[PDB]
Amino acid sequence: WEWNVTWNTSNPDFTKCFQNTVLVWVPCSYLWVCFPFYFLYLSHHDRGYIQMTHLNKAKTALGFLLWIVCWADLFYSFWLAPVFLVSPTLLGITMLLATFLIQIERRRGVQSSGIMLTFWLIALLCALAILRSKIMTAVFRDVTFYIYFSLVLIQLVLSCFSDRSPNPCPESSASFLSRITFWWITGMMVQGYRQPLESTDLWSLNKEDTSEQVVPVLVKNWKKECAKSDPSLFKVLYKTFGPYFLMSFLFKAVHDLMMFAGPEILKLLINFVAPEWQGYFYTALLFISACLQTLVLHQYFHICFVSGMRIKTAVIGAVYRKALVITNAARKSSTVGEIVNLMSVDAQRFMDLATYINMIWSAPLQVILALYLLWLNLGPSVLAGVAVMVLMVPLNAVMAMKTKTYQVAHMKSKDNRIKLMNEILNGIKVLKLYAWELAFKDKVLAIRQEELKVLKKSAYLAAVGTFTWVCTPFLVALSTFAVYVTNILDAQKAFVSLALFNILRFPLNILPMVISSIVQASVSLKRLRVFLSHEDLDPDSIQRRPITNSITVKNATFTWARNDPPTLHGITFSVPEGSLVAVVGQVGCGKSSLLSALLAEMDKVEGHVTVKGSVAYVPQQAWIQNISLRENILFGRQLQERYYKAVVEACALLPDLEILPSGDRTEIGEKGVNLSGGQKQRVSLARAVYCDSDVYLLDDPLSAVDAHVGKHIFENVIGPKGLLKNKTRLLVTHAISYLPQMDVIIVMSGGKISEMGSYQELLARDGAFAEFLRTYATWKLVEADKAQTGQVKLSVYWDYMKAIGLFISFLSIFLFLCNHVASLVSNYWLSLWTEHTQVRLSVYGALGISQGITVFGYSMAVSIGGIFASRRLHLDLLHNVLRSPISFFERTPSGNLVNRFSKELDTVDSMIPQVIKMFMGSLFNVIGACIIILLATPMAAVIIPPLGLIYFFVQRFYVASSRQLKRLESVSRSPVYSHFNETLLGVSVIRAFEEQERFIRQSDLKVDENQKAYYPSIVANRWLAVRLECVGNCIVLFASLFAVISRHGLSVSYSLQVTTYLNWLVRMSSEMETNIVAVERLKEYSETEKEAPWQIQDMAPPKDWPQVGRVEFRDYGLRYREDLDLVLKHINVTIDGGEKVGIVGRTGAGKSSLTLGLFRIKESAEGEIIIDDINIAKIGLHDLRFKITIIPQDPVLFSGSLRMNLDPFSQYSDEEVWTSLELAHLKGFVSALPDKLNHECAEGGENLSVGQRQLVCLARALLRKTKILVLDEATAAVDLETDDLIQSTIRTQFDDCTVLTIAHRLNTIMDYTRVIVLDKGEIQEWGSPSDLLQQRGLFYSMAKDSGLV
Ligand SMILES: Nc1ncnc2c1ncn2[C@@H]1O[C@H](COP(=O)(O)OP(=O)(O)OP(=O)(O)O)[C@@H](O)[C@H]1O
Ligand SMILES: Nc1ncnc2c1ncn2[C@@H]1O[C@H](COP(=O)(O)OP(=O)(O)OP(=O)(O)O)[C@@H](O)[C@H]1O
Ligand SMILES: [Mg+2]
Ligand SMILES: [Mg+2]
Repeated sequence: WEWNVTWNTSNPDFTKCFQNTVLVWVPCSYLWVCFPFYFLYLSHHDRGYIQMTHLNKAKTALGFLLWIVCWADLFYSFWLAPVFLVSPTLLGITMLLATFLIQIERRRGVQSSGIMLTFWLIALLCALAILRSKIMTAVFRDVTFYIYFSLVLIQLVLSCFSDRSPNPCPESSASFLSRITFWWITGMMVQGYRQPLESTDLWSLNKEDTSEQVVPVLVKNWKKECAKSDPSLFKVLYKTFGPYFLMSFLFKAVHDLMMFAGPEILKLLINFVAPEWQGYFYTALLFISACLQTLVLHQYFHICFVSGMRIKTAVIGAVYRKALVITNAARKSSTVGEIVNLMSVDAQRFMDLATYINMIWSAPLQVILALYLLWLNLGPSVLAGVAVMVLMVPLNAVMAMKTKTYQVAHMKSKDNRIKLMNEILNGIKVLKLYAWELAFKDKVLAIRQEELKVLKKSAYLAAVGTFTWVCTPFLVALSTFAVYVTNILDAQKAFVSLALFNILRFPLNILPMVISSIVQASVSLKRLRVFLSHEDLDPDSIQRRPITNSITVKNATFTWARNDPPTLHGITFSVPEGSLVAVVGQVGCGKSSLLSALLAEMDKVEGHVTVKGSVAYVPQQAWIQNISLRENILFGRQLQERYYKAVVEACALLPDLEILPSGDRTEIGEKGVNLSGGQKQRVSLARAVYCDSDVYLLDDPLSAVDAHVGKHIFENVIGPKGLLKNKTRLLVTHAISYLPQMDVIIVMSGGKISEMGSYQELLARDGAFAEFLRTYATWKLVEADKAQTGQVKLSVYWDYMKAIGLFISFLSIFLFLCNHVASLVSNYWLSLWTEHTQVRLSVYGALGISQGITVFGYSMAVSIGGIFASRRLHLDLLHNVLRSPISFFERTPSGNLVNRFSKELDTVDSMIPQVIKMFMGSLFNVIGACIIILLATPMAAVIIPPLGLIYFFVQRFYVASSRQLKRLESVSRSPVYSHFNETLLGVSVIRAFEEQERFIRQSDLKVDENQKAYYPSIVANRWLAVRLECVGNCIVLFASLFAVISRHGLSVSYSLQVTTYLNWLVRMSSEMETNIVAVERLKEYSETEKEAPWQIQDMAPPKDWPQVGRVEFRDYGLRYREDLDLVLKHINVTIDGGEKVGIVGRTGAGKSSLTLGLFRIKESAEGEIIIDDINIAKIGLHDLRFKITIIPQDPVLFSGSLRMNLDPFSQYSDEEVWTSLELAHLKGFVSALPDKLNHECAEGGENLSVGQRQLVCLARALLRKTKILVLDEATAAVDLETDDLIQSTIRTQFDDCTVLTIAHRLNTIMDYTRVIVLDKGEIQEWGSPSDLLQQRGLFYSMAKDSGLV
C-alpha cells in the first residue's frame, strides 16, 4: 500500500497485496461477526420451514460450487506466497458458512435475507475492485477469480427474489429491498391518491402486532413480576419490549457513525475542487454513504415506532383486563377518568419516548466525541468548558424534577376532568332536565383552568431548559477559549474548533425534549404501575363449585372496602336447590350488597360462602350495550328459536317488540337509552333467563314494570310455574304481592339477617316483619364516527389561529424570523469572516446568545399560545357538546364525545403547539436557505422554483393519503373508548355471566382495528421520508457530478443543505396537516344541530310565570326522530292549577315521553303546551326548565360531594340543604356518614343504593320546589314504608302545585284528583280515579292487578 498507484495516479488501481488481503477479509469477516448474532433472530423469531423450491436449491448448489472453486485455489497453491494459502481457505469456509446460512434460513422460514443480500453486495463490490485490477493487469489463478465473480453475481441476483411462503399485510411477504425501502405500501399510496382511503382498503394487522399476541405477553410478565415481587413496571417493560427494540441500537449506532462520516467526505470533496477519477469516486462514495445512512436511520425509526405501537396495544389490553378483574374499592379509587387516561393518553407518552429513548445514549456519544476532538485540537483547556456543561446538568435536572411534579398534578387534574365529563355523558338527560348544564360546564371549566395552569408552568420550565441548552454550546465555547488564551490561538486553529461547537449543538438541542419525554413517560409509568398494582378480587373467595344447598353462607362479614365498616354483619343462610327466595328489606340494608357478595364483587372479611352452579344476575339498574335486542337477550349465546321465542313471550317483551320499529333487531343505543325503564328491566331479565344458569340472583327485575306485566312475568318466568321453576332464585324485591308464593323470605335489616322463613312462618312469629305485613306498608340508531374526505378546511387553521390571538401569533412569527436571521448571520459570519479573533469569537458568542434568547422567546410564545388555543378549543367544545340536544347524545355513542375530551384535546394541548413550532422553524430555515443560495450565484435562482415544485408535489401526493390514515386512526379509536365505557358500566354483569373472555376479545378486535388504522400511518411516514431524503441525496450526488464535470464548488454544500431543509419542511408540513385533524374533529360538533336557545331575551316569561301551573296540552304529537311513528298521538289534557294528576299506564306506553316533552327535551312534532297562557315552544329553554321540577325515572348521582349532587350551583345554604335532606328521610343516613354532607359519591352514584339515589333525587326536587312537580316514578325502588313516607312528604310539601305523577304503584295514585291512563300513546280513560273505577275500564283492570279492588 503506497500512494503512488492507489491515489496519486489517474489509474484507480489497488495494490496486489491489498487486493488479496483486505478486499477478501471484508466480506468473509462480515458474515463471521453477523453469523452468531443472526442465530438469536433466527431462533427467537420462527415462521415454519419453506418448501423445497428450485430457487432455494439453486442458491445452495451455487454455494457448494463457490466453496469448491475457492478451495480449488488452495489446491493449485498446494501444487509460495503466504497469502495464497490463508485467503482461499478463509474464503472457502466463510462460503461454507454462507450456504449453511441459506439452509438454516430455509429451515427457519425467512423469504428475504438482509444479511445474505448485503453480504453478497459487499462481496460483489470487493470482487469488482479486484476484477477491474485483474482486467487492467492483462489464466492460472485469474480464471478462478472470474468464475468466483460470476457465481457471486448470480448468487446476488438470486438473493433478491423472495422465496415461497411457509387482506394480508404486504410486509409479511415483502422482499428485502421492498421492506428496506417500504415499497410494500406504495400501492396504497397511489390508491389513497385517487380516492380517499377507507377502513376497507386498510390491511389487516400483522400477526406479531396483533393484540392477542402482544397483550398476553405483557400480562404474563406482570404476573411473574408480582409473583417474584413492589413490582416494578419498568422491569416487565424491557422484559417485554427490549428483545425487539434492541436492534434499533445497532441501527442507531450505524447511522450515527455514517452521519459523522458523511460530512468528512463532503469536506474532502469540496477541497477536491487531481484527476477526475478521484472526484467521481468521492461523489459515488458520498452518494452511497448517504443512501445507506437514510436506509439505516429509517429502519431504526420504523423499529422505534413499531415498538411504541406495540407498547400502546399492550398497555390498552392490560388496562382493559385489569379493569375487568379490578375490585370495587380500587375501581372507586381509580376513577373512570383515570382508566380512560391510562388507555387513551398514557401510552401516547410511551409511544413518543420510544423515539427519544434511543437518543439518551446517542446524544452524550456525540457530545463526548466532540469533546475528545476538542481535547486533541486545543489541549486540556476544554475541561474548563466541560465544567460549564457540568454546571448545566443539575439545574436542568432540578427543573425536570419540578416538571415531573407538574405533570403528575396535570395528569391528576386531567383524570378528574375526564371523570366529570363521563358523568355528564351518563346523566346528560338529568343534567338537562334540571338545567344544570351551566353549573357542570363551570365545574369542568375550573378543572380545565387548573390543568392548563399546571401545563403552562411546565411549558415555562421546558422553555427555560430549551433556552439554557441552546445557549450552552456558546457559553462552553467562550469559557474554553478564555481559559485557553490564559498558548496563542491560530485564526485557523480557533475556527476549526468553532465548527465543532456547531456540531456539538445538535445533541444539546434535543436533550431539551428527550428530557421532557422521559419525564412524561416516567409519570405515565408511575400512574400505570399504580393502577396495575391495585387490589383484585379473587373468584376463590366464593366456592363456586359446579353442579345439598345451592347457596350456603356461614358467618359472612362482607365489606365493600377494608377501610369502610362491613356492610353485611354475620350473614348466615342456606338456600336449598330450586327454592324461590325473596330478600326483602328497607332502603340501604344490603340486599343488593348481599347479591353482589354472592357474585364475589364484595370483599369478605371472614366467613364461608358457597354458591353452587352458574350464576345469572340482573342489576337493579339494567346494563344494556349498543347491540340490538336479539344480541342483548342472547348475550353471546347460540340462538335457539324455540327457547328464544319462549323467553321473549314469557318476559312480556313481545308487545314492546311489536311496537318497536324493527322488532327485536333494532339498535338499542349506548346505554339502553332507546328503551324505557320497564323495557330495559325486561330485556335485562330476559338476558339473564335465556342464559340457562343454575342460580338466578334477581335484583328488583319487576320494580319498573306495571302490576299486570309484573304479575305476567312472575307467573311465567320467576314463579313456581315459570321457566325458572327448577333453578334456585334469590329475588330481591320490595313488592309483597308475591311473598305468599315465596318458598323462603329473608328479611335484611341494618345489614344483617333479621328474620328468615316463609310467608306463613313469618306471619306467625309475631315480629317486626309481622307488623310490616299487617300494616301492608335494521334501524341503526347509533351513528358511528365518520372520517372526512378531503383537505382539512382552512377554517380549522383559522380557528386554531384566532384562538391563539393576533398578538401572540405575530410575536411568535417575529421571534422565529429573528432567531433564524440571527442563526444565519452567525453561521454565515463564521463561514466568511474566518486581534480580530477574540473580537469575532465574541461576535459568534454574542449573536449566539442573541439566538438563544429568541429560541427562548418563541418557546415561551408558542407554548403560551398552546395554552390559549387549548383554553378556547375545549371551551367551545364544552359549550358545543352541552348545547346539543338529547337526541344527539342518543345517536352519538359515548366514545366520540370521550375522544374529543381525552385524546383530540390532548393532541391540541401539547402535540399541536410543538408541531407548529417545528413547522415554523423548518419553513423559515427553507426561506433562509433560499435567500442564501439566491444571493450567492444568482444564476442558480432559475432552478429555485422547479426544485421546490417537485418537493411540493411529493408533499401533496403524501397528504392526500396521510390525512385519511390519521383520520381513520381517530375514527378507529372512538369505538374503543365506547367499549371501555360499556365494560366499565357493566363490570358486575360481565363477571357474573362469565363473559369476561368474550369482552376481552371484543376489546382486542377494536384495538386491532385502531392499529390497522395507525400502522400504515407510520409506514407512510417512513415511505415518504425515504423518497424525500433520496431526492436530496440525488441532488447532492447530481450537483456533485455536475460540479466535478465543471470543476475548472459550494453549490453542493448549498444544495445538500437546501434539500435537507426542504425534506424536513415537507415532513413537518405533513405532520402539522395530520395534527390539525384533531382540531377538525373538535370543530365537527360546531356544525351539529343544537337545542333551542337557552335564554330568549325578548320572549322572557314573568318572574312568577308558573304561579298557577295550568298545564294545557293541545295535541302535542311527539316523535323522537323523523323516521319512526308518533308516541304521543293527539293528546288533549287540561290539567288545572294545583291539580294532583297522575299519568299511569302500561310500561312502554309513553308516560315519561310526556315528561320529556314538557321540558322540551324533544321538540313537539305536532301541538303545543300552553303553561299559564305562555307557549313553551316560544319560551327560552332555561326559562322553562328552571321553573319546572322533575324526579327522573333513573336516579343518577354525579361523582363528587353529596352536597354538590344536591345543588351544583351551590345557591342553597347548608341549613336549607339539611332541611331538604330531612324531608327526604335521608337525614339519618347522611348524618351517620363520617363525612356528613361532604360525602364523596362514587362514579355515577354507585356508592349509594338506588333507593338512596331516589331519595337524593327527591331531596334535590324539594330543594328546587317550584309550582310544577313531575314525579317520574320516584317511588320505584324504595320499600313500602319509605314509599308511603315519600308520598306523605310530597302530599305535604307539594300541596298547592300541579304535580304530574307517573307511577306503576297504583296505591300512591288513588289519592290523586284525576289520572291520565296511557296505553300506546293515545288518551285512554281520563278523569277521577273513582270515576274510572266506576267506568270499569282499563284503570279498573290495572287496579285489579295491583290488588286495590
Ligand atoms: N330515546 C328513545 N328513542 C326512541 N324510542 C324511545 C326512546 N325512549 C323510549 N322510546 C320508545 O318509546 C316508547 C315509550 O317509551 P317511554 O320512555 O315513553 O316509556 P315509559 O312510559 O317511561 O315506560 P315505563 O313505564 O317503563 O317508565 C317505547 O316503545 C320505547 O321503546
Ligand atoms: N360501591 C359502593 N361503595 C360503597 N358503599 C356501597 C356501594 N354499593 C353499595 N353501598 C352501600 O351498601 C349499602 C346497601 O346497598 P344496597 O344497594 O345493597 O341496599 P338495598 O337495601 O338493597 O337498596 P334498595 O332499597 O335501593 O334496593 C348502602 O349503605 C350503600 O351506600
Ligand atoms: Mg338495591
Ligand atoms: Mg319511563
